[PDB]
Amino acid sequence: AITSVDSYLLSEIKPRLNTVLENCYIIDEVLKDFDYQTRESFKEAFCGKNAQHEVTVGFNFPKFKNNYEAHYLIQLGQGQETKNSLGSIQSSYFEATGDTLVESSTAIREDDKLVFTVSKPIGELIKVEDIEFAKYDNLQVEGNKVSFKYQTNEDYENYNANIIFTEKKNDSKGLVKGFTVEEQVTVVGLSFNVDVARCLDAVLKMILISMRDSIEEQQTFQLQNLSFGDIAPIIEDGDSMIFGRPTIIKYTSSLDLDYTITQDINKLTFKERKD
Amino acid sequence: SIEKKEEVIAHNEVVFRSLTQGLYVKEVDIYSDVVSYTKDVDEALAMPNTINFKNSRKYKKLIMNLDLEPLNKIQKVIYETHLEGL
Repeated sequence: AITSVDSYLLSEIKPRLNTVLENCYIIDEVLKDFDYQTRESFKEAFCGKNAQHEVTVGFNFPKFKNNYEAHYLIQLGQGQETKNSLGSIQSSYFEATGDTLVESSTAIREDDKLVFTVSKPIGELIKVEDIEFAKYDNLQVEGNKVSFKYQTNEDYENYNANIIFTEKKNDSKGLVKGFTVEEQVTVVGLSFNVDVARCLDAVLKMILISMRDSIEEQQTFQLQNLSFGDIAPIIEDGDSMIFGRPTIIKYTSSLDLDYTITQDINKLTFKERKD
Repeated sequence: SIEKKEEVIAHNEVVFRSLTQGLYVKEVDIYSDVVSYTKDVDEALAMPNTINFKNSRKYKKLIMNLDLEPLNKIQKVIYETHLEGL
């Protein structure tokens, strides 16, 4: 599973940043240490549902003009290989598996079992929220749905559960070959007003903190490290300077490829010899 | 016997009240129409009203609504020095 850190960063940042800027309480919590003036100015400009001004995020070298009132700029940076396993072997799988999904699913009644439906089939069930099925419940997964004994659990006929599971792709089996890569990605906020840049950097730090609970980087992009540069004038040739403070984010991910195996043994030929 | 006195302003911000419902606004939608309410002054859609922040623009639609009553919430701390003789 080749990793595109930049796209993941963008997808995590955009909705999360919009949600954070949606409400004032979270912003006030974030900007507790800042002075009244800059805090209130940033809140007036960008914060709130009905904010007239808006921030943006995008990759570097855009052929079009880019808004320099407040923008998050991303560039890919360097990368390095840090650790390897014997034969480049990372893991072995019997059934092809895709991404790990989290889905909410209300309990349902079936003639012998309570069940939960899901969007897609199941390759493996990791966890059901606040449940530890015993032998009596006889937890079974049958494609799309997971099921447990009806009678002794009948109080929970409409349990508002949620599920963490894994997609199923194929029944084939193979080996995972790959290594670990230690990658650096640079993120910088741009603004002709330095105070806006400072507040933007603080918001960036908070959303990076919040991201650590995300499933994907919990499973794929562990060992997050941060590093901040100095406030510098990005450009001097305009009528007014652009000010930005670059930040460097580090991640560790496992670049890997699935090598299928067609060998399947189903018969044995134990015979003696004579001389 | 107030020997000396001094006053300080900590906060000075605007808060809005519904004339009939008696509640205080806390949230608005994209159109800036009221979405939520509270009966707590400490939690309200505060608009800064210090010297620098006068003549705002964020809440023009809200202001013109006749159902709402603006209020100037101001917080003060006053220091009084007493000399009471021996």
